[PDB]
Amino acid sequence: AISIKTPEDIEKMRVAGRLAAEVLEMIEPYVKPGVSTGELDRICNDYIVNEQHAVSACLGYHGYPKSVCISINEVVCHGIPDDAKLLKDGDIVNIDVTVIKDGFHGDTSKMFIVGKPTIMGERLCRITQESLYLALRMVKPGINLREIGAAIQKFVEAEGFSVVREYCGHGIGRGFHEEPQVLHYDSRETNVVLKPGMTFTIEPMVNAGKKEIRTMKDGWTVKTKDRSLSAQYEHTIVVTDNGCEILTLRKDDTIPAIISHDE
Ligand SMILES: O=C(O)c1ccc(-c2ccc([N+](=O)[O-])cc2Cl)o1
Ligand SMILES: [Mn+2]
Ligand SMILES: [Mn+2]
Ligand code: NA
Repeated sequence: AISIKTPEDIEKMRVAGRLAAEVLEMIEPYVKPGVSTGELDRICNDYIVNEQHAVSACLGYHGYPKSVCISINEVVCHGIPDDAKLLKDGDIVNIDVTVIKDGFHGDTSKMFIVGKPTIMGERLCRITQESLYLALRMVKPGINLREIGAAIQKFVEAEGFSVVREYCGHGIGRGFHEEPQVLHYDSRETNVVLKPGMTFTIEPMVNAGKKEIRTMKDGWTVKTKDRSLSAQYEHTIVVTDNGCEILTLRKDDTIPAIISHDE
């Protein structure tokens, strides 16, 4: 059931969302050529635990081995931090974070371009973040989630990219994943009219090539079937009386934290 968060819970969600975003702001200086994804994960975990006094919702979830998910280039999601995996110039890397604090979850991720960027890499990431932004600008009471999914897809496909169908955004609160499902493409099964108090994520996964994906034998790593690049950005938001409030905004975001549609 889609729950409406109380003002009190929403504040707890702001706290958790801020922490999740700060993990990403903290890790920035470390995302450099030569660094291992394994070390990046250890830095985030130490920060979450020793500094934020929070916990990673990913650790142990369905047996997931690390504190954050780190996906590089062709890897679509659930990449596993590994000490032998080194970042290099041109890489596009997603670091996905979910922390629990005072019982509530903050879920967010962003792409990082390592060293000297590649134009195609920058473009994929830019378009992906823009697809998230256009969706955020649509969130307000009364709108149907299907309209947002359709808009994300239209935009992405127009750029010659594709949207991954296997994964979606989700309601969030005392639980990591709660109703409703937030598809990033058009579907007849989607009929969710938004209302104030609802909290959920928007996190499109976009492939530069075809939408098809495959999972590696490690049981976790998901890559694009055609080995094209894939990018993802995610934000946790709360629907307000006249729009929405992004709970995981970072200083590098270029969209307002509070979006209002009132005159
Ligand atoms: O941002 C998210 O929702 C997210 C990051 C990684 C996951 C996740 C989802 C489902 C499973 N699973 O084993 O079904 C594992 C993870 Cl780490 O979800
Ligand atoms: Mn996430
Ligand atoms: Mn999520
Ligand atoms: Na990727």
